[PDB]
Amino acid sequence: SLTLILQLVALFAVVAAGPLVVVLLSVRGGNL
Amino acid sequence: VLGAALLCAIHGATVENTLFEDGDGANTFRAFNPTQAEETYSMVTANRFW
Amino acid sequence: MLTLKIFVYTVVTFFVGLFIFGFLSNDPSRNPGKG
Amino acid sequence: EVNILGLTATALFIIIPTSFLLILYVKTAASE
Amino acid sequence: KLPEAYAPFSPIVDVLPIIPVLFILLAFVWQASVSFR
Amino acid sequence: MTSILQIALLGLVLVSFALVVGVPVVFASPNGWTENKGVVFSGLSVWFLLVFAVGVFNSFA
Amino acid sequence: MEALVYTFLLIGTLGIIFFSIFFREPPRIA
Amino acid sequence: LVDDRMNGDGTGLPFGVNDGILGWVIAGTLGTIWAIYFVSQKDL
Amino acid sequence: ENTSLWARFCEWITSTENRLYIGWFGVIMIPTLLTAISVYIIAFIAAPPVDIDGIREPVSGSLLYGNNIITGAVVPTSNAIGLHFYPIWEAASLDEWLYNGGPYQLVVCHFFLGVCCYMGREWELSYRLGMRPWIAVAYSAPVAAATAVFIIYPIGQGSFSDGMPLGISGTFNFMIVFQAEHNILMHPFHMFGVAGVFGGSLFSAMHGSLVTSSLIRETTENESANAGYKFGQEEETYNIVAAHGYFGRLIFQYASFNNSRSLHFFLAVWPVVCIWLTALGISTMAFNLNGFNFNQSVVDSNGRVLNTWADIINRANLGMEVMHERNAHNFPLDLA
Amino acid sequence: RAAEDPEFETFYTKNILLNEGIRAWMAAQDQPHEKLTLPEEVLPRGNAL
Amino acid sequence: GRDQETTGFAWWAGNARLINLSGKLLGAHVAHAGLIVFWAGAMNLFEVSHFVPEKPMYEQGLILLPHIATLGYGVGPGGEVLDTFPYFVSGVLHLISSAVLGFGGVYHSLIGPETLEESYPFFGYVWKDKNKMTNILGYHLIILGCGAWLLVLKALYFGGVYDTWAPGGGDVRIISNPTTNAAIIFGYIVKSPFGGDGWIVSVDNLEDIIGGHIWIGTLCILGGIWHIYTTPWPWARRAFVWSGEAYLSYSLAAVSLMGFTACCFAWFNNTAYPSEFYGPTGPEASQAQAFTFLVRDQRLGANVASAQGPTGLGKYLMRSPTGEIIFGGETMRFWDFRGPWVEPLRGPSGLDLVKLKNDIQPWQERRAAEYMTHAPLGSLNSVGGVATEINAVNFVSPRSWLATSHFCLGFFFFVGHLWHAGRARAAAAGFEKGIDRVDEPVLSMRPLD
Amino acid sequence: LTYDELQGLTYLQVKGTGIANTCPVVEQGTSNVRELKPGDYKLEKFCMEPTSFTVKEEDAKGREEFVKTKLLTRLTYGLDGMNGSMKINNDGSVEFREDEGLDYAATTVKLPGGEYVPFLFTIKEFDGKGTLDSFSGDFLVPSYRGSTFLDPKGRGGATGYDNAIALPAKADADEIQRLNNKSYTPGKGSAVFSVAKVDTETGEIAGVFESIQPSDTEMGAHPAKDIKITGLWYGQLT
Ligand code: CLA
Ligand code: CLA
Ligand code: CLA
Ligand code: CLA
Ligand SMILES: CCCCCCCCCCCCCCCCCC(=O)OC[C@H](CO)OC(=O)CCCCCCCCCCCCCCCCC
Ligand SMILES: CC1=C(/C=C/C(C)=C/C=C/C(C)=C/C=C/C=C(C)/C=C/C=C(C)/C=C/C2=C(C)CCCC2(C)C)C(C)(C)CCC1
Ligand SMILES: CC1=C(/C=C/C(C)=C/C=C/C(C)=C/C=C/C=C(C)/C=C/C=C(C)/C=C/C2=C(C)CCCC2(C)C)C(C)(C)CCC1
Ligand SMILES: CC1=C(/C=C/C(C)=C\C=CC(/C)=C/C=C/C=C(C)/C=C/C=C(C)/C=C/C2=C(C)CCCC2(C)C)C(C)(C)CCC1
Ligand code: OEX
Ligand SMILES: [Cl-]
Ligand SMILES: [Cl-]
Ligand SMILES: [Fe+2]
Ligand code: NA
Repeated sequence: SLTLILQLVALFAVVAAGPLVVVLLSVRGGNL
Repeated sequence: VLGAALLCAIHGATVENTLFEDGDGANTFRAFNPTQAEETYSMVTANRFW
Repeated sequence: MLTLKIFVYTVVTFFVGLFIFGFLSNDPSRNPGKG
Repeated sequence: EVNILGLTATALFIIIPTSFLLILYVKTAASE
Repeated sequence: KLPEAYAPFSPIVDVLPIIPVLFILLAFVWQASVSFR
Repeated sequence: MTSILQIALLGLVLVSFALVVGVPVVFASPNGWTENKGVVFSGLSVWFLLVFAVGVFNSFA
Repeated sequence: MEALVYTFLLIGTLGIIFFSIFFREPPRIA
Repeated sequence: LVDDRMNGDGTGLPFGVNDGILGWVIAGTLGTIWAIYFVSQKDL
Repeated sequence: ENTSLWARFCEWITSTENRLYIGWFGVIMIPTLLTAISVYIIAFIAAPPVDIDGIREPVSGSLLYGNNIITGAVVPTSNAIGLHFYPIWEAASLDEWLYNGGPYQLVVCHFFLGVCCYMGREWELSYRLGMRPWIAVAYSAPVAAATAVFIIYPIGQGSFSDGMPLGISGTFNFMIVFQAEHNILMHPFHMFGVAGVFGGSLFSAMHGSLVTSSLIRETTENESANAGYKFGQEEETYNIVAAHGYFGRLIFQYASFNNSRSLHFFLAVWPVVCIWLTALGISTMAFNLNGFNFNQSVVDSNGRVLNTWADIINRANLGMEVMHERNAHNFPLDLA
Repeated sequence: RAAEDPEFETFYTKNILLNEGIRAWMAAQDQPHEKLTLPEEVLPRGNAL
Repeated sequence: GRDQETTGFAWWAGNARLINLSGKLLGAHVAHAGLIVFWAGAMNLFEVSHFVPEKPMYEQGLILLPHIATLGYGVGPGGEVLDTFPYFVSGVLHLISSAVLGFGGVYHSLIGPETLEESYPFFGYVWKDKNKMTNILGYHLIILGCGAWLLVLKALYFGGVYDTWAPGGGDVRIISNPTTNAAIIFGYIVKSPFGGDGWIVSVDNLEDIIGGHIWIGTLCILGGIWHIYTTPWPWARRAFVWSGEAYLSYSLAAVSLMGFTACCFAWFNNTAYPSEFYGPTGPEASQAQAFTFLVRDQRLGANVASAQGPTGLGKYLMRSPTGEIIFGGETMRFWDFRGPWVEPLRGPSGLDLVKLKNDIQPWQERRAAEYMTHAPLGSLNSVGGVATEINAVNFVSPRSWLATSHFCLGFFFFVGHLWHAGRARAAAAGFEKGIDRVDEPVLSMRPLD
Repeated sequence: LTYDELQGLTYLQVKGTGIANTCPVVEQGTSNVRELKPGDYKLEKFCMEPTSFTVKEEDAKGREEFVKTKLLTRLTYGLDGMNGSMKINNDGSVEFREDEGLDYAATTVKLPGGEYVPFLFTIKEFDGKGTLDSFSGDFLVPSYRGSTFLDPKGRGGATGYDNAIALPAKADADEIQRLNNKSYTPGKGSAVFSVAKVDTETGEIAGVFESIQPSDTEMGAHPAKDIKITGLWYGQLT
């Protein structure tokens, strides 16, 4: 179902958001 | 089994609560040194407490 | 049987008062540590 | 009435090891 | 159900409760990234 | 009027996603907050504008 | 007897633990 | 009834007291302990 | 400080020269626990039969009424009472108070207060000896379990008759009925508690073996090997260097427990947190959160029930269910 | 004592009664070799459950 | 942040590193408040999106939609939901406020001032400044008094709060003349916690509920002003330990008591927690079983007053420990249960035999969904009632859920209070790290024997 | 308290106070008793509470005495909510006949010496013949336990084991009193009543009673003792 597809893409967007912030701060300088 | 679990909990808590100073930091775990020949906890204090 | 309740109430009030006022009576200063 | 077999067994199981341990303790404390 | 102007956003809503569980794990990721100094 | 509300809410969702990704990144970057002040302020302003827009469009849709 | 033996054994155990608490050998070496 | 009963179980009695004597002995005991502590505080 | 009544009382109570430390938690621990000890012993010896289920069907539980140590028990309070606080002064007579189960309420309330003040007294002695205070935190787990089985479970079920009987066969009865109605074996918190006691015995055996094995010679085949030196020297015996090497070589030599403080912290924390978990599992099943229910979870393509080990457990549980309180139920669905 | 006395009950007697129910209600589905096709009326029950 | 080599705290104690950092401590607090409001908004939106209108608001695993519904937002006369727009508005407002709070917490945690005293003396605070800590406590007390008076305003003037005890099965009823009697309110607070009374779980009416809220709001505001304009007395100084850890332990003990207390409200109260929104309590569905079986077996024809059970006590009716006529089953423990469908059936002496025979209401008869399922059983992985039930119905009671969870977290917070109280006392004494090893207290004491 | 002020009390006021176990009294009535108007009556709310519980035990030397006892069950002994008929004649003859209500109460009382005496305090199916000063009769006494009651060993009447399950070698002609019989045959008791403090305006009578009835035979194992129940009764005539 398309509802399940959007649930999965929203889940991946919110799960990957935090580690994206951590890796962006790791590769874009520091202060963490 | 119940007495063994009791002994494990009591021994761990007693040793962790008689740990001596052995350092200046707030974490006592790094205050331990395997090279030194002194006991890491106060058996006299533990005996009097219990 | 009412006097049993009176006696028990007196005993409990006595021990609770000892508890409360003993912990009021400078309990954090009853230590061997310097501070 | 009275289970005299159970009475004898309990009395012997109390008396014999307690007396044995007490005799050992007395002879140990007599000669330091 | 959500109102008719918010019905397509209900699948987005269905994931939102787990974000606080993800936050403490994000803290653990940050500790791993600073190598638990 | 419902379509305008849905587009505004989708824009608010993407702006909030960009803010969640970027605000800790901008803040904790070395010498990055004082140079990304304009873009962060603009993002917060559009976020508040989209929140108020969805709020006022709720009464019409 | 039935209950008398149980009572005697229980109070004997209680007397043993009382003697162990109060009339124990004083602790030496730590 | 076949016997005399306190009949105080329930009814939301304050601190469980159903007669004034219980409240008075509670207050008197607490006041006596407080008086001893007050005249005998600060160690000396 | 020396010529004052409350002063002399305070430095006698807080004195560390007593054989047993009393303290301000002890001034509440000693009377409540002495009361509970006296009433428990007297009730266990000579308690008349008490109607636990509120159905005019008393059970004996006391030695002078014809049972042994294993099957003797201070029986819980009457079901007719509920958790309605029935002390002696709320009874018209001692015989009536005994017939309705007042000794159980007295002993349980005093025991709860006594164990709480025992924990506080453990903290107080740790404070007065210059120690660290978390022995009381470790002791908080058996106190939690006792509270869960004597206070919290009767609160959840609505009657002190649901409390664990103060005995052995009564404890087994409480266990079996609790199984029948909450499926404790299939409760993850209970699995954590079982793993905790099993691992506590495991770690106790491991620690005892590693410390009793890692020695240098100071005790010979006689009482002691003092021929090197007698009592009065600080030259320490023991080892934790070869013991850690043995433990490492035992499996793969990377699960490093070379820190004695970390090892003892693990020994303290594992059974304590697991007993916390199982006590809270009991407290959750008090409000009927129950265990896992996998009855008829496995069905085939046509929908027939395929039997399961969980289904066999269900059959045993319902066999327990139909036996519990044979005469205490008037209605089909067991809710109270 | 409980055989000659309809009043004498202990928690041990309760446990014995519980064990009887465990056996009776568990054997039929526990041991398929025994082929225990026991009807429901001969299985023991309390009241209403 | 900082490392262990300077702060002395390991990563698993990292929040201790910001004990003495006022700005970072404030940022952690504001970010955590954003977390709380984010859970409120997200879980509210989840419960609204997963809401089926024909079912009651407890077969769906909803716990906080009943919290809004108790206030009277979108609730019909009998207990129907009417509309979910107030719930949606509450969820969205919480989500936006959580976004604002999370931004503030992240800002103060990352690039905010490290320490507040050097630039913001109004917000700077040392843990030993008793006057400053009482000032902050007074600000929070005034805020909480305003929060309680907000519920009072909603009950009094904004036409809200749902009454279960209203005739016909409850209604959203605007509350007039709340009972501000000091004797009643403090007799509620000083009475026994057992089955006959219940200490705090005894409120049977919104009039007493709102009178107590008036009292608590006025007292909180007055105590806030008092703490703003005072300094702790010397006896309080000698009794308390003045540190940030000791204050945390005091808060932990108080909030653990609150957690246990809320668990007890959830399990027993059916006034502040309406049965139409939270399902039956423990005592009901058990009282309802006896009531419905009584009315069914007298509808067949058998009399219920003269019918005795296998034990000779009464299959349907018996007498309580006090001479009140109660239900005759095993539900004699729950004879103190007060419900909206029981009280018009109940009289001065007992259960009013004549009312049971003639004055039964059809809505009280239809309130058998209380009994049928929904008795607060339910197992951990859902499924039905008792542990021996089969996989038929998907239900666990919300009262069971937020009583079990709240007892668990209340006990954990009592344990945390013990930990922090002990460590605060050891910190103030000077031996939080261990024994000095050259002068231990034990060697200065006489041996016991 | 009379019936007027009992109805004026809420449930919460009576709850936990013991008032709900007390029968109403008559305060504005007259003690003439004979003034009551003759006719056929249908009384309702027939109350019946006891004031003493005395048990007849027979010594093994040959004389008859009752003894006061101590109650083990709390306030569950009253009878409330019963109804029936009274055909009162002009001379004073009555036809008291209880029909239905809470006409029973399981009561356990303790004899001196520590022996538990359970009994079922009933007035069910009682007919009354005599004058207003004193009228007596007989009433049905049920067993105490139903036939579905199981003993501690699971044996019973309608349902049960009817066999010593604990041991497979004891079912001979000595446990017949315990296994084979399992009798639940009802007994009968005799109660004597008296009418005092009659009311004219609303027909409220409140006299005293003395009831004799057998105790519990448990399961038929041992013979029953005789319980003497004295107390007050109350009724409203319409
Ligand atoms: C309620 C959870 C919570 C909160 C609010 C905090 C908050 C804080 N912690 Mg902490 N921590 C936590 C849990 C939490 N922690 C847990 C569970 C652990 C154990 C693993 C730790 C272990 C720990 C250590 C060891 C340290 C801290 C430190 C800190 C402080 C500063 C962090 C820093 O300077 O580095 C920067 C961190 C980052 C750059 C990564 C975080 C990214 C952002 C802030 C959050 C994620 C993005 C988010 C969604 C943005 C929202 C968008 C917005 C627009 C809405 C800070 C106030 C430090 C401290 O004590 O200060 C001296 C420190 O060293 N914590
Ligand atoms: C007078 C100054 C003041 C005021 C008004 C507040 C107010 C507040 N603080 Mg704060 N605080 C202050 C000073 C102040 N603080 C200082 C000097 C410090 C030291 C730096 C702190 C440190 C601090 C921390 C660490 C935290 C707070 C938090 C909070 C909030 C807790 C209430 C809540 O969220 O629950 C719900 C709110 C209610 C139930 C109230 C209902 C709304 C009513 C109607 C509004 C009241 C209006 C009223 C007329 C105005 C009050 C008058 C004022 C003079 C007191 C609250 C709004 C917490 C927080 O972050 O929350 C976000 C928190 O963690 N404060
Ligand atoms: C006050 C706390 C609380 C309570 C009472 C509830 C209650 C409920 N929730 Mg909810 N929830 C909560 C918090 C709570 N929740 C939080 C904090 C979140 C954010 C993650 C959610 C997110 C959430 C979702 C997404 C859903 C629910 C749902 C539900 C309903 C059904 C729950 C269920 O299916 O089984 C309950 C689940 C469990 C009992 C899992 C047990 C987890 C335990 C606590 C783990 C700990 C064990 C042990 C200590 C592990 C140690 C390891 C550790 C060291 C890492 C129910 C009424 C469902 C629903 O019906 O929708 C409306 C639903 O889908 N909840
Ligand atoms: C609002 C309450 C509160 C607050 C503000 C604090 C604050 C603090 N605590 Mg503390 N604590 C609390 C409650 C609280 N605690 C409770 C309730 C307990 C009992 C469980 C503890 C037990 C505790 C210990 C043992 C220690 C602290 C420590 C600390 C300090 C450092 C925390 C840290 O960075 O660790 C990092 C945080 C983590 C690593 C995450 C914790 C993960 C937990 C253990 C697993 C459970 C999480 C899971 C999602 C929940 C499952 C369900 C649950 C119901 C079981 C800090 C100042 C440390 C200290 O003493 O420093 C002085 C420390 O040693 N606390
Ligand atoms: C039935 C209704 C039930 C509800 C009512 C419950 C009322 C409870 C009120 C208690 C509030 C007292 C707070 C003091 C806390 C400890 C202060 C202290 O550490 O105090 C120590 C402090 C150190 O300086 O001293 C001081 O500041 C002195 C301040 C203390 C105030 C003393 C109390 C008044 C004394 C009255 C004596 C009672 C006498 C006996 C009466 C006999 C009747 C026959
Ligand atoms: C400091 C720190 C930390 C913490 C952090 C945090 C805590 C953060 C946060 C934050 C937050 C607290 C956030 C929140 C948020 C929110 C948001 C961002 C929102 C929003 C919005 C939107 C967009 C929506 C929309 C909608 C609507 C309106 C309705 C319908 C549906 C939807 C959903 C669509 C950590 C631990 C990491 C580590 C250490 C450091
Ligand atoms: C709202 C409401 C209400 C009201 C309520 C109230 C009014 C409450 C309150 C209350 C109160 C009024 C409280 C108080 C309190 C206090 C406390 C709780 C305390 C404390 C503390 C402690 C515990 C101490 C300790 C100590 C001691 C003992 C001495 C020394 C020092 C120390 C610290 C150590 C009601 C129900 C009506 C209705 C519904 C709702
Ligand atoms: C409302 C909304 C929103 C918001 C959101 C938020 C509020 C945020 C976030 C976020 C987050 C919060 C994220 C996260 C994630 C996380 C994760 C993904 C984690 C992890 C972890 C792990 C995986 C671990 C690992 C490990 C370590 C490292 C340590 C030890 C070992 C182990 C393995 C455990 C948005 C904007 C979207 C829009 C739409 C709606
Ligand atoms: O009481 Mn002992 O236990 Ca709680 O369930 Mn219903 O009720 Mn009886 O049953 Mn199964
Ligand atoms: Cl049972
Ligand atoms: Cl039942
Ligand atoms: Fe060791
Ligand atoms: Na049964």
